[PDB]
Formats: sequence, structure tokens, C-alpha cells
Amino acid sequence: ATQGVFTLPANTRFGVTAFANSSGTQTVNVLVNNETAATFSGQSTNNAVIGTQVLNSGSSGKVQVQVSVNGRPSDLVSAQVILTNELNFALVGSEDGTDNDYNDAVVVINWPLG
Amino acid sequence: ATQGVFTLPANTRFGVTAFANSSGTQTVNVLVNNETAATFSGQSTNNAVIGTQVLNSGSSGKVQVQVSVNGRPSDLVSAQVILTNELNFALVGSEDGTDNDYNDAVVVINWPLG
Amino acid sequence: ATQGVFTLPANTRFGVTAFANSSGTQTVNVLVNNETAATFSGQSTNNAVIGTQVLNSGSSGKVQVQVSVNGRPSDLVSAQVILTNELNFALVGSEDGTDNDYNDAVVVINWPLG
Amino acid sequence: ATQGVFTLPANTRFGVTAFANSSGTQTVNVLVNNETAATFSGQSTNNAVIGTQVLNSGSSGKVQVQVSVNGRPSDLVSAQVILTNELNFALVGSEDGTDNDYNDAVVVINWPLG
Amino acid sequence: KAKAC
Amino acid sequence: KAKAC
Ligand SMILES: *C(=O)C[C@@H]1O[C@@H](C)[C@@H](O)[C@@H](O)[C@@H]1O
Ligand SMILES: *C(=O)C[C@@H]1O[C@@H](C)[C@@H](O)[C@@H](O)[C@@H]1O
Ligand SMILES: *C(=O)C[C@@H]1O[C@@H](C)[C@@H](O)[C@@H](O)[C@@H]1O
Ligand SMILES: *C(=O)C[C@@H]1O[C@@H](C)[C@@H](O)[C@@H](O)[C@@H]1O
Ligand SMILES: [Ca+2]
Ligand SMILES: [Ca+2]
Ligand SMILES: [Ca+2]
Ligand SMILES: [Ca+2]
Ligand SMILES: [Ca+2]
Ligand SMILES: [Ca+2]
Ligand SMILES: [Ca+2]
Ligand SMILES: [Ca+2]
Repeated sequence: ATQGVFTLPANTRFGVTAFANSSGTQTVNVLVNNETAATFSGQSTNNAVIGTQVLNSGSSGKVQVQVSVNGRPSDLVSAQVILTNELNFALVGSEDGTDNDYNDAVVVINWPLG
Repeated sequence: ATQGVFTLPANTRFGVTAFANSSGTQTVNVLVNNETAATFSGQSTNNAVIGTQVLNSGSSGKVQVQVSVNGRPSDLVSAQVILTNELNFALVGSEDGTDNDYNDAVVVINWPLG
Repeated sequence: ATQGVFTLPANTRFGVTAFANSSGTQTVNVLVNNETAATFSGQSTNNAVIGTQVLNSGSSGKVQVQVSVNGRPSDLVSAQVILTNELNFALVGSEDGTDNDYNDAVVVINWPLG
Repeated sequence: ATQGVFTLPANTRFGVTAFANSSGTQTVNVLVNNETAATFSGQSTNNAVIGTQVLNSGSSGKVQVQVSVNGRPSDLVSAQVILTNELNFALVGSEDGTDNDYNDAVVVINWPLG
Repeated sequence: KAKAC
Repeated sequence: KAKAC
């Protein structure tokens, strides 16, 4: 099944934050309405924040997370969780190798903001 | 029900990151085995990262997140989510007032690392 | 925070299913747009299905789960989870006593159907 | 990423329940420690419970859900959710055709019981 | 075990 | 907003 694709309400501010846990440099692309809206790059084996930003979901509300390492797309796992019918998390894990810890790039999207 | 308490696997490194979305200064305390392990303080209405740190779950694995604003405890909502039986998210929202967006302090714990 | 309340897409069929794990008789009320659409009453200490039903979310899509034992409202925990941006689970647990296992009535809502 | 595999606490009683939303007859296999512990078979397009059972997680705690239609494995999505650090849901969706509603067999594993 | 008994 | 004070 497709992973890393989330439907947000239109024109909504959301945060997006990426963490790295791999010897390979992580490239995180965030797409809104099928266009690149943010790009994060960094390397860490200690969960360093390689990027954090506020974006807008635009007229379509379609948000997609893509992760690649040295040009190779990583395998993604994802899910969305809603607390008290209000607080939204869109969660992404990714695996760039063979150990399947799926933390190599960890991306957290949250809304609403403010 | 109790919120903001999570049993992690013992002696495991985990990341803890706090976001602020409120006029009020957020005081985020992270307890490991009932002992203060980290404390974050910050204010933001644009999802600023007010703290990010790598901690160890210790021999008990018990991690508790507490949030207060101006010395008053916030109401917490929380849940844990596991993707592909490997990637763990422990999620906390908090409400410091009466609009009930529960984003005033957002805390994300993730593990494993490395 | 409010628990057991979920916003579904309007005019959408969903399933609701209740399990019991308590010496107390569980009364599960499922409200759609603030009015009772289904009611389950059963007793089990081994996860028996005390009710399952297909309902329509109606005009505004507000769905609320209430649980009571001998007229006393139980304490609820809840969350919603979305997989591959399409499959929805709205989850409810409830505690009617003092052991805080929160399984005394477990309610699972799932959509879409068909 | 692998889907439908969950590590439960060892020697723990849990419930497993399958719902069907498809014209195809769904075959759900529940493996404990890589050995078939329960098998459900049924057909429904109205979310009918095609099987429910109480199992024991055994010494390994490994539980795997498999779904197939006419010998063809369905595409699985899954996640585990823990509420108030006590109530566990292991959730599986499955797609047996082409419309990607991933509800054709829905499987809910919950614990603790009693 | 008190909720009924 | 009153938290600001
Ligand atoms: C090495 O290239 C593989 C890689 O980096 C490791 C340090 C570890 O984080 C592993 O999960 C990752 O796939
Ligand atoms: C047909 O065999 C496909 C199948 O059954 C439909 C009634 C619908 O539930 C569809 O999602 C499912 O894949
Ligand atoms: C006793 O009435 C309390 C009650 O029933 C027990 C068998 C157990 O399920 C407990 O969790 C529940 O609150
Ligand atoms: C007022 O201080 C209350 C407070 O701050 C607002 C800007 C908004 O974030 C609200 O959710 C928060 O409780
Ligand atoms: Ca890896
Ligand atoms: Ca890694
Ligand atoms: Ca607030
Ligand atoms: Ca706020
Ligand atoms: Ca109980
Ligand atoms: Ca119980
Ligand atoms: Ca289908
Ligand atoms: Ca279907």
C-alpha cells in the first residue's frame, strides 16, 4: 500500500520535522499538491533534527513525504493518529538498508498549529 | 485515565522533542523512573521546537511527560503507536486554556535510535 | 479531555462493535448527531461480542460512544487511526472499576465499509 | 515493510476478530509463534464478523495475521495502538482487489482481556 | 468484582 | 491568549 501520503484539510498550517538515525545522509522531500515545498538533508545516528518547518497544505490538502539516501528511495511506513478528535499526527518511518529498524529518517507532521 | 506515561523497553535510548503552540510559556518535564531527566521551557505560536534531547529509558523503562503553564498543570492526551512492529511513537498533547486544540505543548517520543 | 467522540465523513456507513471484559453488565450507547443510533447491553469476562452494527454517520458525521455500568458512566479512553490514508479505526476503552485495565467495554468503529 | 506481525507480551490472553467487506470469501489465518492458532473464513459486504476467538500469545509473544482470497494473499496494512499505557489494539486492513479500500478483511486484536 | 455481587 | 499575562 502507498505510504507517506496524507490528506490534510485545505489551506491548513502544519509542522513537519525530520530526525536522522543512520550512517547515510538522509534526504527528506515534502510535497504539497505534488510540488516540492520543503527539503531536509542531514546525517546523524543520534536522532538529530535534520529539519523542521511550517508549511501550508494548500488548496488540495495533499501532503506527501519522500525519503531518499544517496539518490535511492527508502521504504516507508506511515500512519495518522488523532487525539481527542482534534490533535493530528501524521507519522513516517523509513528504512535505507537491511536491518529494518525503520528509523533512518523519522518524519513527524502535526496540526493544528497556533 | 492517566495520560503521558509510557513503558518503554528498559535501557533503551529514545528521543524526546517538544513543540509549542500557545501564548503561554510551556514547561515540559520528562521523568525517567519517576526522576526528572529533562526539562524544556519555551513559548511559540508557530510550532517552534522548544527542546529536543536523547535520553535513556533506564532500568524501569517508565517515561512520564508533564506539562505546566504558569505553574498550572495542563490537561494531557496521549497514545503510543507502533509501525511495522519496530518503530515506536509516544505522543502527548496538552491544553493550557479553554479552546481545546491540545497543541499548546506537543511532545513526541520516538525509539529506537541509531 | 473529551474521549469517545469522533468526526466521520458525512453520510458514511461505519461499523461499531463492542467487546466486554468485566463482571459488570456493560451498556454501550452509540450516538450519531447527538442521538442514539445503537445500544448494546451484555456481560462477559472473556471478550465476548456484546453487539455489532452498521450505522450511517448522517448529516454532520458526529459519532459518540458512551459506556455505563449499573447507571454509572465509565471512564473512557479513545483515539482514531488512519492507515494508507483511507482505512479508519476509531477506538474506545472504558473502566468501570478500580483496576484500570480499561477493557471492561472495548468499542471498535471502522470505516469505510462495503 | 512487513505488515500484520505483532509482538505481544508473552503468555498473554488476547482476542482476535475479523470483519469482511468484500464479495470475495476471506480466509484469515492467525499464527502464534509461526504456528496456525486460528483460521476464520467467511464472506460479507456488510462488515459481518466472520470469526472471533481468544488465544494465548505463548512464550514468544509473536502474533501474525495473514489474509488471502482463493489462495491470493491480500495486501496488508497494520499498526499497534496503546491507550493509557495499558489497552492495546493491533489492527490489520487488507485489500483483495483493485479499489484499495483495504477493508475487505479487517482484523482487530485486543488485549488485555478479563 | 463488585460491579454486581 | 490570557496566558500571556
Ligand atoms: C548503514 O549504512 C546502514 C544504516 O546506518 C546504520 C548506522 C543503522 O542506523 C541502520 O539502521 C541504517 O540502515
Ligand atoms: C470484487 O471481488 C472486489 C471486492 O468486493 C467488492 C464488493 C468491494 O468490497 C471491493 O472492495 C472488494 O475488493
Ligand atoms: C468487578 O466488578 C470489576 C470488574 O470486573 C472484573 C472481572 C475485571 O474485569 C475488572 O477489570 C472490572 O473493572
Ligand atoms: C491564550 O493564551 C490561550 C492559548 O494561546 C493561544 C494563542 C492558543 O494557542 C490557545 O490554544 C492557547 O491555549
Ligand atoms: Ca535502518
Ligand atoms: Ca537506523
Ligand atoms: Ca489551547
Ligand atoms: Ca494552542
Ligand atoms: Ca476494569
Ligand atoms: Ca476488565
Ligand atoms: Ca477492496
Ligand atoms: Ca471492500
